[PDB]
Amino acid sequence: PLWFKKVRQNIPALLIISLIVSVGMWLERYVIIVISLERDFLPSSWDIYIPTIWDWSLYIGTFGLFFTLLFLFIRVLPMINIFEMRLFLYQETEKAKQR
Amino acid sequence: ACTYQPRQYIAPFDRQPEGRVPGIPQYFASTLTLGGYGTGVLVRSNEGRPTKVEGNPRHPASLGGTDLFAQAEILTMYDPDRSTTVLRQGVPSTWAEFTTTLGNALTAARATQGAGVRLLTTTITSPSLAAQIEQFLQAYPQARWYQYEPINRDNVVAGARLAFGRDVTTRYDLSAAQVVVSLDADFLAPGPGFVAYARAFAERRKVRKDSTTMNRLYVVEASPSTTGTAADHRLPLRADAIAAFTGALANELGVGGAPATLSPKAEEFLRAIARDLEEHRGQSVVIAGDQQPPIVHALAHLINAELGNVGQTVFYHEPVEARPTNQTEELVALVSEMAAGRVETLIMIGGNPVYNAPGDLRFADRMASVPLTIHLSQFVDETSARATWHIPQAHPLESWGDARAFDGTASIVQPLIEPLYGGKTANELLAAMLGQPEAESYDLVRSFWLEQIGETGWQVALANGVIAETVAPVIEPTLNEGAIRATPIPQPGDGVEIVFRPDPSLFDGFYANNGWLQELPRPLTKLVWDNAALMSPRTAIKLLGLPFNADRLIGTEADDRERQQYLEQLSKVNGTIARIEYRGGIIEIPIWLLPGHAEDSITLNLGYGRTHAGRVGNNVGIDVYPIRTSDSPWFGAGARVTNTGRTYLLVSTQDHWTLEGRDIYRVGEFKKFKEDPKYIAKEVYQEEYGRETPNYQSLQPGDDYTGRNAWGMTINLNACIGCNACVVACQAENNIAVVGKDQVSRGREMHWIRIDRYFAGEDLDNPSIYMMPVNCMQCEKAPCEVVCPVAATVHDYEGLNNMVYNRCVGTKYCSNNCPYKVRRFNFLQYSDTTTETFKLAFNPDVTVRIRGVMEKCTYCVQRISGARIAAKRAAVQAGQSSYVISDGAIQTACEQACPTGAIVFGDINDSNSRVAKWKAEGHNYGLLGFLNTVPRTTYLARVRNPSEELEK
Amino acid sequence: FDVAMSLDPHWFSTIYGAHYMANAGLMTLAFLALMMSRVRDAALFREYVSVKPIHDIGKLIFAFTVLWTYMSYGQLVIIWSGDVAEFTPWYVHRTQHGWVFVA
Ligand code: SF4
Ligand code: SF4
Ligand code: SF4
Ligand code: F3S
Repeated sequence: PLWFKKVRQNIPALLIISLIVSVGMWLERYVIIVISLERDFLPSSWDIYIPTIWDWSLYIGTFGLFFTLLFLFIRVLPMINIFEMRLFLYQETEKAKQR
Repeated sequence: ACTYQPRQYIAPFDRQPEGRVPGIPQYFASTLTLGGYGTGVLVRSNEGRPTKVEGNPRHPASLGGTDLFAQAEILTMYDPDRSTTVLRQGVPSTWAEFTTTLGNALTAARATQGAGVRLLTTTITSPSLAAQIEQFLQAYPQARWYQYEPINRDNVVAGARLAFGRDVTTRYDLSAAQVVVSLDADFLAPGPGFVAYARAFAERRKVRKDSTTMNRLYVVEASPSTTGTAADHRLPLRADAIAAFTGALANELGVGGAPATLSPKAEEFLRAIARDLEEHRGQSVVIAGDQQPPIVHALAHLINAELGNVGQTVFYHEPVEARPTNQTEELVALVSEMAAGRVETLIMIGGNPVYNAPGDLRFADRMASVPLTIHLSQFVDETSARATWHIPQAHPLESWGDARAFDGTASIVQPLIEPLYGGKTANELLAAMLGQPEAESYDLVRSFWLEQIGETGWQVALANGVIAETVAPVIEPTLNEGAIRATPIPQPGDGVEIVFRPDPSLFDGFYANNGWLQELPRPLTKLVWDNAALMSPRTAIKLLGLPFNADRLIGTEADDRERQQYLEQLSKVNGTIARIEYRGGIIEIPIWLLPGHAEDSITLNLGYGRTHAGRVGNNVGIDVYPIRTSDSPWFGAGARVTNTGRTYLLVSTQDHWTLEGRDIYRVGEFKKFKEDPKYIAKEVYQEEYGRETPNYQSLQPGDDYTGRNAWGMTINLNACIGCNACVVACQAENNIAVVGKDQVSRGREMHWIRIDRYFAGEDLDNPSIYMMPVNCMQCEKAPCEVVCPVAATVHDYEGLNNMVYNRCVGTKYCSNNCPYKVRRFNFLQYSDTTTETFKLAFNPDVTVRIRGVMEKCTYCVQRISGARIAAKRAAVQAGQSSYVISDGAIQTACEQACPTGAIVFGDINDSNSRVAKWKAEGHNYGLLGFLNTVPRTTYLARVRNPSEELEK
Repeated sequence: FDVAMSLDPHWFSTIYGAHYMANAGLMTLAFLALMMSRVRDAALFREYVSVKPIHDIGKLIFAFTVLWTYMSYGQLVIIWSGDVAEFTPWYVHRTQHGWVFVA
């Protein structure tokens, strides 16, 4: 759906697609690693991988540390580069001057 | 916090031992008994402590080889749950109090003639104990011996009495047997003369370029076993129809028997057996299993005599079991005397009667009738808890004694340490009942063995492992045709049968506390820490009402992969609990699928469900002894399966029973192997590449290994039987930890060597079983070394793969790149630290791994380093600077344990070594050669010798 | 895949083809730079083309050169370190009988 323009200009559709893409990327890393490692050359060395609760707890924990650092960044430092934005404004003014 | 390391004190002796050099291990010759029969073992004492057990090359029945129980006796001695004190009634007591009570009780018996006094031992073969028991019987005429053990040979002596009219001992010399037929005889399993039979059979199966003959094995069994694996033809007949099968076999050869209505497959099998027999007269042998009824033994003796095998492959000796008797009948007589209240004192010497006796005898209830019960158990067993005056028994590795092997040899049980917790032996008790208390076990066996072989004979006997004077004489009994001909010969029927078989790793349940044996994956089943009802897939489908066709497993080569996928889907029914009703008993044991099993037959493994065992195995498995009956102790009549749902978690070390059309296991025929030993390798490569040679090309140079030693190993598939002796030897030698059942369920078992069965062929309900040992292949271009970032896994000058524990950070990448998956990781803290006895069992030449490191097979590097150092020291002390290692100087633990000799280790570069000659054969190949790993551990393809009448 | 890789049906590479696109991109960029130097005075470039497009195309040539080297080294190290025999004959022939000097 990203091929079209109306979908590309819709905000809720972009949020849903981004969430689905992130889930698919985690699934792709899982398919590459776990599935390939489960069944190797010797059939006798075959087993199944079932994740526990602690590696999940580490995952949510890493999300929290990531968001803690982001919230501290947006609270202390400016989240948009200021001098680059005013330079962009000056460049657009010069472009409008040259038509 | 500081100083890098603590103080580390050192405590030497106060008086040095005379013949010990500190830091040099020594070897002593002792004997280990399985079912009363001895086995000579060479046991290693590091600093006065037993640590390793190996074979005694000078002893028959152990020609440099051991069984799994002889290897695990090390940890059995170091169990922290062994009895430490005398218990009068669970109360800690003393030995002098028990002696005074025994003398006072025997004084009352002296008023009678010992009518109330009763004994209860196991299969006794020790001449000293037998002589002291006979002397005690002469002192007390009305006393009775009564020996019994759950795994006995009552059918063998009954068949010998029926045929010859006397007690005889039957020995088989398989080295001159071109055709061997087994009638439910698991002679390739741990039993009487197992190591000698397996060695002779293997040396007859080891084929080479110059080889010209090869023996053939016929087996007829209900549940598949190790013997059925090495069989060229296997017939899954029911357990009851084997007596009628033997009668039909005797009838076809022209000898007195009885025809039986059998299946067309069994008819064609009788045809081929009879045709290969009669053409190999004096070069054949028919073996009857101890489980089979006495008539089967007698018919086998008759068949062997008529064929002329007697004196060539079947030999008869005088009995070597002291008193040969029907043990179950004597147990019934003893429980009858107990129920009548006639017995007043019951002395038991091991055997655990409360747990081992059949359920219909009610031993525990009748045990209350006798007031005084006394037991020596080496543990606080179930019987000792319900008895008075429990006496701790000394372990065979800490006691003086003797024993007799099959064919009779009378070896000496030499101790290696004073008894840790005290504890007396059997002859010490027998001397106590003979009015001779505080008698030393040394002086007792030394007094009996003197005045018979002499002092110089006792010194020579202790030096070696055998006594040269004692051997069962060769006798020639006469055969009674009329008695063996006039026999009912029972027929099968009554429906679903139950087959009681000893557990491959636990035997009668004595070793249920041993962690090494409880964790050892069982052969053909790969289960650990549990017990299951083994049945064929068709039997489970028909009886438990499972939604599978069971006919889709039948097919040709065109749909083999689809059948293997269906077998994978069918294996999902493992764990369903079944309420087996046999004779008034419900067992409710989970089921397991064993393809080779005969239909309408369920195999239940003994030795589980103990309640007074140690911390290991205290509540594992479901007890099958209650449903076991005295009338038939090995076979069953009719049963009700009653599926209950309510699944139970069964744990397996493989979880995949089929090789998915790959070049893992190679099989050929002997007729084609004779013309060209390289024909198996020329195949596959044609179907994979179109040419007869795979022109593998590599981009890595590797190393040279020309003028230096190159350590290599060869595994002969024609000799491997899956006895799992190499696994217990590797565990005992390399300090391998023992993880729980929970850690095995998550696939975290720690084992440097593993045996894989692959259940392949058509039908998949009558499949050929392929056992293959796998350890570290020691790849010259090892892919596990080019991935570890801390260089903890590198390569050696001699081509060995060095795995250094103190450098591993634990990235677990060294395992993902290993094509064979032979590397085990300490995900948690697995090695024991608190138990002192387990710390005493560790081998001091191998580091004990901590949490977070990797392990794998190291070719027993401690033995390679010792031989290299000894070779360098001998070279410099003579002034040669040669440094040359002999061929047989190094022997890995898995090489010494193997009773068949399937594992051969040695120098690759030395052309005259046994490995260099074996690797030069046409059928020598290495696993997963498409990956340019260049393994140093190779395999010799399996060659079969099938009959033309069955194949065509 | 069809024209060039099918010459040896025993060998295949997934990165191959993308290596061909980066190779064709570097060739057409150098070809464009040559033809731009040829027609630099066509009375159309002189009035509408400055040094900025020439600098950008030079930067693109530099980026595609290191891109091609990155793809080729990636394929080489993947096949080299993982010494699988189904992918080694390719780099064997290219390192044999003097072909190494070309590399
Ligand atoms: S290789 Fe191991 S499993 Fe096979 S026969 Fe020898 S000791 Fe037994
Ligand atoms: S078998 Fe595995 S651990 Fe052993 S050398 Fe080869 S890759 Fe390494
Ligand atoms: S060679 Fe040694 S370490 Fe390797 S499997 Fe055999 S006993 Fe274990
Ligand atoms: S990757 Fe190396 S760090 Fe250890 S886990 Fe393997 S030897």
